[PDB]
Amino acid sequence: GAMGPLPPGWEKRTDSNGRVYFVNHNTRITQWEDPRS
Repeated sequence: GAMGPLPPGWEKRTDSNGRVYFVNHNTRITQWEDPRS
């Protein structure tokens, strides 16, 4: 695993319920699709 770190701005975050999402700091967008694919 560990296909690299998140692209400048992204991060692998967890929500209140237990899902893993990807947060973009730049746009402040909460996306669910994995950028490190």
